[PDB]
Amino acid sequence: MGGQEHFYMETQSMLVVPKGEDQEMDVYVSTQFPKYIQDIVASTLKLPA
Amino acid sequence: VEKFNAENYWKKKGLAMVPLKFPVGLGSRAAGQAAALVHIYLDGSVLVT
Repeated sequence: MGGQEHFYMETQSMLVVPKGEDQEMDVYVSTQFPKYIQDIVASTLKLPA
Repeated sequence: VEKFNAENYWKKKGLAMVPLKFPVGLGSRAAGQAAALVHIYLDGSVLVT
């Protein structure tokens, strides 16, 4: 049995905004799981969540 | 000061002292309601508001 592709109509769109104070990082992302996004951005930036 | 006030006709000094009893309160009971909200994330780190 062969696989499949999702073909969700909306593509992967996101925006990341630094704040300029306290290394605050807004991440407006059209994902299903914001916890992973926050975790991976924190680990990449070397920041507490 | 009293040695100064009698040795200068145009140049005077002075002294004063005042007490302070300041009450702290509001109008009614519903004027002191105060809320807050605290989050803790998976890594030890806290967001308050």
